[PDB]
Amino acid sequence: AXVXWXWXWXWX
Amino acid sequence: AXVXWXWXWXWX
Amino acid sequence: AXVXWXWXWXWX
Amino acid sequence: AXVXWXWXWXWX
Repeated sequence: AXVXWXWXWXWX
Repeated sequence: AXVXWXWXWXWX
Repeated sequence: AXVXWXWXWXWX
Repeated sequence: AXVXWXWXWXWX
């Protein structure tokens, strides 16, 4: 469901 | 390739 | 974007 | 896991 586990890299 | 566009949410 | 390269198997 | 729900379209 995209490319990676979340969005970008890290939170914030 | 995962779940989201990167890893987590945002950089850092 | 899903689970597999298309929808089902082949072109039926 | 790919691009679509299976491999192709249907069951051909």
